[PDB]
Amino acid sequence: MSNNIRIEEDLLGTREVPADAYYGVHTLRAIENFYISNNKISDIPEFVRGMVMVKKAAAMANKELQTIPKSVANAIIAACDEVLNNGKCMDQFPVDVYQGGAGTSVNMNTNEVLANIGLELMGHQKGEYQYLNPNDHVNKCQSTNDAYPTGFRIAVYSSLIKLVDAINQLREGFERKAVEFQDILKMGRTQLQDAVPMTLGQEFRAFSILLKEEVKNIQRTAELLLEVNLGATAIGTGLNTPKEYSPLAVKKLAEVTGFPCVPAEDLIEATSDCGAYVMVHGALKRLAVKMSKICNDLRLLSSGPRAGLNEINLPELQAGSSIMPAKVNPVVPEVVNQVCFKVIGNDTTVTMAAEAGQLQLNVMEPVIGQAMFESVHILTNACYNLLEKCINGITANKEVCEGYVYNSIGIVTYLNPFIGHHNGDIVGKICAETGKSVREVVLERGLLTEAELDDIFSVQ
Amino acid sequence: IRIEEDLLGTREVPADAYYGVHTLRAIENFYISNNKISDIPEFVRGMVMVKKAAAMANKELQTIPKSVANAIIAACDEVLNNGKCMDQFPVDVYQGGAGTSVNMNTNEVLANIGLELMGHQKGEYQYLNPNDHVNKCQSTNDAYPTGFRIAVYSSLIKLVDAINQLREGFERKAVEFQDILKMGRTQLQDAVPMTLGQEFRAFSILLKEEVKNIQRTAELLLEVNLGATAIGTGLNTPKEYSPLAVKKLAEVTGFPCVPAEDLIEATSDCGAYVMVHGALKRLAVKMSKICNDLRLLSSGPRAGLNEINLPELQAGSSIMPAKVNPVVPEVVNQVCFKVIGNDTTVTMAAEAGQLQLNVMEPVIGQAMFESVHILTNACYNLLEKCINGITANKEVCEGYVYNSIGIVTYLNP
Amino acid sequence: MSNNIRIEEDLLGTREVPADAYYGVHTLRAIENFYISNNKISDIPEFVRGMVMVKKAAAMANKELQTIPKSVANAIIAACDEVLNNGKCMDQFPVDVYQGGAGTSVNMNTNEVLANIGLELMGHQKGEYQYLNPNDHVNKCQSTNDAYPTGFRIAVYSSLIKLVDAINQLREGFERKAVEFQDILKMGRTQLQDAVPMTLGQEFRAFSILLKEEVKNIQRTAELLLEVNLGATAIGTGLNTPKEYSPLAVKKLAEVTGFPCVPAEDLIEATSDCGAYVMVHGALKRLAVKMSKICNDLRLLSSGPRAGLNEINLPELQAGSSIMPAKVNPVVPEVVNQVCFKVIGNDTTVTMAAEAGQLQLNVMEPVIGQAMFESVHILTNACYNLLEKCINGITANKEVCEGYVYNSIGIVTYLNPFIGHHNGDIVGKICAETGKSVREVVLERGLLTEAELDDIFSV
Amino acid sequence: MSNNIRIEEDLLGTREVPADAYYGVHTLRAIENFYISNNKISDIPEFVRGMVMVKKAAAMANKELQTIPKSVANAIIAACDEVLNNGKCMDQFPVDVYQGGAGTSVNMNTNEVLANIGLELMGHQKGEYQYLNPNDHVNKCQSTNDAYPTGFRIAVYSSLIKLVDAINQLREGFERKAVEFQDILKMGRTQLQDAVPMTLGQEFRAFSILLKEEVKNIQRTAELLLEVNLGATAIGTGLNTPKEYSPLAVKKLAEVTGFPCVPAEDLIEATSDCGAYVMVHGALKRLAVKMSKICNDLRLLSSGPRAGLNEINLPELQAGSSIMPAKVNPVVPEVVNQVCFKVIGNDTTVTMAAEAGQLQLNVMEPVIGQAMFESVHILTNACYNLLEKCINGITANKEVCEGYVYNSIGIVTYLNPFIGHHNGDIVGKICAETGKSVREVVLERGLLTEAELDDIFSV
Ligand SMILES: OC[C@H]1O[C@@H](O)[C@H](O)[C@@H](O)[C@@H]1O
Ligand SMILES: OC[C@H]1O[C@@H](O)[C@H](O)[C@@H](O)[C@@H]1O
Repeated sequence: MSNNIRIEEDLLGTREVPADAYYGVHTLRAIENFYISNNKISDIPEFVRGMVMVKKAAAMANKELQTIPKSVANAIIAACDEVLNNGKCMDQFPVDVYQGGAGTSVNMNTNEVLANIGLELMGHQKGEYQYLNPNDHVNKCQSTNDAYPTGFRIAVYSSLIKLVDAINQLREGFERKAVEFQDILKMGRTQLQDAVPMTLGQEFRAFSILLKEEVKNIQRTAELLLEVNLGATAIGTGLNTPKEYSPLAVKKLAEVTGFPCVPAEDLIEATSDCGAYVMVHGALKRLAVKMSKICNDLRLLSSGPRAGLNEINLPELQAGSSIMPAKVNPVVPEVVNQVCFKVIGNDTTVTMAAEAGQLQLNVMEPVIGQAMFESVHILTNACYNLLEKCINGITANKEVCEGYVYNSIGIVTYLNPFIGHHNGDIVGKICAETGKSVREVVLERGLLTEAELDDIFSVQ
Repeated sequence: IRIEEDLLGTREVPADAYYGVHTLRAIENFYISNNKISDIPEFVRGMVMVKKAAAMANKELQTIPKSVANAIIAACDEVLNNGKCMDQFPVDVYQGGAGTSVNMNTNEVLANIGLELMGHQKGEYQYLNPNDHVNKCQSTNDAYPTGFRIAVYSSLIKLVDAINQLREGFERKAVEFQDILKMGRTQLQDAVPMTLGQEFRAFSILLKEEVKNIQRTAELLLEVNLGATAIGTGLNTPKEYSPLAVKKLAEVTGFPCVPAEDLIEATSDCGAYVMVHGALKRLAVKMSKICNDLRLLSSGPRAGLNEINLPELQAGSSIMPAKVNPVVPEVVNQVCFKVIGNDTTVTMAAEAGQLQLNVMEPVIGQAMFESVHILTNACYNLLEKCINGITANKEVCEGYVYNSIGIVTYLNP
Repeated sequence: MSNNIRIEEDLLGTREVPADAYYGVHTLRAIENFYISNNKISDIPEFVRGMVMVKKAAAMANKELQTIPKSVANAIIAACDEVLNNGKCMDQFPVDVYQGGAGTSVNMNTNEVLANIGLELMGHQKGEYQYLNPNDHVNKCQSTNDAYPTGFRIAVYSSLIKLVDAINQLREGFERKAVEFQDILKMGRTQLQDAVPMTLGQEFRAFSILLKEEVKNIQRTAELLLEVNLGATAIGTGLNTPKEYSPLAVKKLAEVTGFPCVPAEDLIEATSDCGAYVMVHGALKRLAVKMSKICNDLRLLSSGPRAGLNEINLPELQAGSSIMPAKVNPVVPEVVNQVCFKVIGNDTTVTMAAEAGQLQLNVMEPVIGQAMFESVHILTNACYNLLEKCINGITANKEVCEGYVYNSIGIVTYLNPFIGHHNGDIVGKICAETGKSVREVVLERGLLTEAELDDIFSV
Repeated sequence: MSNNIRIEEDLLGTREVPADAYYGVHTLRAIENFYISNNKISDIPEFVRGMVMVKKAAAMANKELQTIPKSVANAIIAACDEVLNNGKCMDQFPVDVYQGGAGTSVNMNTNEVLANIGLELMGHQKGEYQYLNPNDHVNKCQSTNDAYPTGFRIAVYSSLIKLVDAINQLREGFERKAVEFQDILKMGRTQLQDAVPMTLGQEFRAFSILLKEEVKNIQRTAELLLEVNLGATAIGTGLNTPKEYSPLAVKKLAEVTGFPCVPAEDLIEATSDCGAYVMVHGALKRLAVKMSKICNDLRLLSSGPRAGLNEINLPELQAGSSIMPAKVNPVVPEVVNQVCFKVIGNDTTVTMAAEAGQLQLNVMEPVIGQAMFESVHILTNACYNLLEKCINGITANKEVCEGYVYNSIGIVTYLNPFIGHHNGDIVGKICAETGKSVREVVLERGLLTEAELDDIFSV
């Protein structure tokens, strides 16, 4: 600590930033006014890149309009690359995820870290002497209100992409299972009550179809993010950011990201409570209620062994109950229900954040950021988890399943056309009286013959 | 009274009542709220439309006797015509079993209405039987979800309109105050200036994009069903029936009905609902936001950031004028609160799926409609008695941009 | 439509009010001002009897204080005494449950009502000529800033009193069922995976006891409400209500309601709502959270006849298909499931309100109020419907239940001392590879005579 | 790194655990089995230490009754104390915070770590050198059902304590500003309109009146955590841990922790879901609310200079504005709002989980756990954050705050008992007409004297 540093000045005096540290003062200061969590701007989905990309785009746009020097500019776009590549300058954003000011402190860190990389690429000493001053260069023709969210938009939108991959990955794990159990008679349960014969295979594609729609909805609600904002202005009208610049900027932005992003709804209201995040997250919450229930079924479908819907079998990952062999805890789905619940609850946050909008700026965006990011993150692993650890090892107990179908009283329906509806009923009450089955009542009443009898019952 | 037959014995239902035994029994079993299906945002009208659509189908498919099939759609038209024989839906909004009680009720009300329009005595007289004929090739698992999706689709058309009107109020002021300077504020700190007029246009635009979202999502309801599934696949509707029946449901509701993705999960929880309630929540977030500012902008006289004089609706400190309590933008927060809270209810509900069916459709129902109602009303209550009567305060609005501490931003050169 | 009306006037000019109508000027205006939904101040859980009591109480302390005339004080309360009872003259409180103005709307509604009702009894013609001024004589030494929350608190409390009673009738029902089924054996099961043998009498005792701690949690948080504020806040310590009054009023308010009312510790908050609300509604949400569990169980235990768990039979009361008795819907628990999610959903509606605090007053108290009452009310009924239409007549299925234990793979945990743990560890394993019961594998191998086996197992 | 190992065995198989790893196959297994977040059981509020504190009390009772041999018992509790000697052997708990098994994975994690420190001290090798056994000894007359819950509360009871210290360290800064802002007048707003005069001093004290109540609730609410269930049930009563061990070990826990650990007022369903949780996190939800409210007021009462409120001024933290100065962003009050929002969000997560209870056991405790902790952590650091880089050096622009109180026509009120209501009205009218203050109006409109007028306005 204290050892080998660099003294850097600003509006608020001179402080000695940690030498080698690519983050400058503004950042250094953030690292002290914000101490809530241990989670700092460190990514798995994106954001840091989301920022450096928003810069490159802004950079290569500035050089075009010659708003800034081509000498400094190509250093800035290049600088980006030293962070995009293998992020040969990554995790230089030590600011707590929790931070105030709608994210000035984040655009400020991105600027700084990038400012030095360029400078050092230009062979200069970073820090004290900035021949590539971040402000009038790295962040020229922009402001947090526009540069901050567009970074968050690229990010989330790219995080979502990763989420769908995972979702798809988990779907084949449902499909392979369907193709596996395609012909094992299970009887459904509406309101828990039995219903009408079905195959477990059909139970399992239902899941993959269920997530297929989650994907449909996700990638759809995610396009609200594409309408990025770069080159707007704090309040009304616009500073000189507005010009043929703004569009040229994102035109480069889309040239980097590779996302069909376009100039936002327009240049008014914008940042003021923009809840396209209420929607994109609102999507992540849907996956929650869904995946959860998907995990809710498995846990109960694989309920009590030797005493419960013993239809399937989740992989024993924990320790056997040797002397009390009665167990195989539905562990993997449970943890997923947890993430779901968490996911679900993160909604309630972001909403409050959006509701939090006050006048010409809604600062609570960063809370929407880590909240948003959190869900995409956990869901993904919650998906790979169930996938790799759970669904791939489930296997039905054909016997008790098929036997669920042949012991119901609903199967008398399939006899009705042959023994007359009225006997079917008398066959069904008896079955619901003697404790027997439609296969025995029929056989003790002398209604059919086994050959005949056992020439039907196998679904449709 | 008249005495109808039902498996759980013969219950007797008051003769003038067009519903039937199930409906009757379902009024005793479920007794939570005071509110039965008190549909303001269409619902029942949606339910009847579904039966009327199933009838047209059933006929043009030879499922039931042409006369009965016609007796049906006929009864359906007496209900829709001007929302007539309505009232026969006395089931609590809080009920059970896929809202079976709502499907059955509609079946039976249409029965006695279709009956009389044949000279048959009401109720029990079953030449035109409800289940066999009105509910033919239909089940709770499928009719019910659909009347809900369509009902909701229409309340949302009415919603956006209402919203579009509020929009009007803003883009009215927007052009009104337009000529009025004002000092913008980000983080409540003083940013660069803008015209008080521009402030309101953003409110419109906000709502402009709100609409763009509410419809955008509402169209997902169009993926419906009629004659679908209890389990995986689903019983024998899968003939001309369903698509033909949705084709029917289309031309009737006027809405572009479409047969859903595939027969496997639908009534078994629908993310479409969470999503549409979602759409309704975001609108509640921004509308709430818009009103907050409206209260912040019309704060304490002289000593309290005053830029727009909001309407006055109650008392004035006699001894000395000193208030104009933002009573209306306030009530808009209150609603948005009730709407957002419902997004939890719809969440719990739309997550409690039991294997092959969600039994909580009704609660998502009472939550959806309820939230659509107050919101729809909200937009108006703000419109008529609030924004339509908002007057600026120029000298003050401009005053802030003139005594602007950092005026030099442009005065650099 | 406009069939004969009396003329009244507020600071905002004149208006015409239905003569009959006791809800004067303000309220008439108020009715129009907000067109959110039908439900007006139609509080069955007693919001009016609250406001009326707050006024009856406060008035008495103004007579004892001698602020207003005895004769008009006697009428504020003489009138109050009326409105109360089964809930007499109290009908003229007609403003939409969603209403800005922080409750002035309602505070005035009551102010007026009691004046006119009091004037009718004063022989006076009521109306315009107010001999009990809704403000200068009723609304004396007060303000919404304290009257509204007081009534609210005072109201919610009594409403909660009803809730617990209801909840206990449900507790009594689960009880008698714990007494009935007590001798039925069932295999308890953690994480859905089988755990160990217990009586289906105990599971119901878990229910009553759950609720038992749930009621205690309700009436716990409840009494917090009793800490009120009558005539004071609008900024801090309060306006010129001091001396006897404020503490004396809350005191007399205790002589009315029948509640151990205490003035708040300080008096610099409340205006900006109180966490008591989130707290009490917390108990309501918790209650809802627990009732859900019970019903999800109730449903789970009745799950599918002959193809579900099939332990308890929820009494049938709806449908009926003869040919296929492979059914019987858990409809009543389902409904309670539904009243929960809503009450749970109201925890946000209240929350978001409490948070909406601005400077020295939270202007969203009424959306907390209604949400409050909705929760506290629907829940209560949610109890009786379950009790009366479901649990009060559940039957179990012994042979099935008991057959879940007698056949569970690990019941040899008590034969081990007799067959030697080592031997047991292989029986309970020979069972899994066969499906056979413990007895069978035991009996086949012959490690224990049917007698020295049938003469041991229950507990 | 993966540089060395040792092979342990369980019911499933043999997986070689690290030579430095005091955990066994289980933790290693439970490390792989679940992998959702990048937050394993780091544990900054307490958890681990509370967990070792339970395993320790357990032994202090097993030693006694002798369910295990005095020696090993001492090796166990010796293992405990090494962990607790300042929070030494803490890093040995790598399983995630998101985890199924309902705590089987945390339960064993502890069981092993203490098992290893135990025999190791005894002079035995780390690894399956079981002369102490996690299960057979450390977890004697214990199970996930009672160890994980009871412990979890403990680790949270102690944590919330560190919170009341935060919220109090905060209360101190607040009233610090109260005692300072004494003679600082202003206008208390209700519904954002200028209501009545006061001193900004009380304002900050109001904030504290606010926080102190939170603390009280939290003090009350934490109490619930004390009802522990160590050495209890299995399904619907009690396996064989029940005897004297049951309320003895609780006495031992009470001792080894100091907290008045009392046993369940009964014994069942508590493990199947205790509502004390929904009530505690709810108290934290309330805290985040009223606090966040205050934060929001701070951002308001300081708003934009000469174009916003500007009553009090906040500390400059961010490198200011260069070209066009006119800002002092509430960068911190901002963050406090953000955390508050998460707490509130962590409340629905706790509810949903609290709803996810199934029959004889709730398995969503872990998430209620990771949700409880996240909240107690950021709330504590918020109070200190707020208190340290903001509300410790706030200022007041006395003149404008007095500009406001002396501004609004409201002030007429007190000159009213002197000049007469009638004269008090013209004054109110004139100012309304003109745009002058009650001073100049009562001035030119000859009524009072300079002295008289300045002889009263400070309150
Ligand atoms: O990372 C970009 C993409 O690369 C492709 O090769 C993979 O198939 C995708 O899973 C991945 O999302
Ligand atoms: O009188 C018996 C009780 O039965 C319940 O069903 C009613 O709802 C209560 O109001 C009544 O007190």
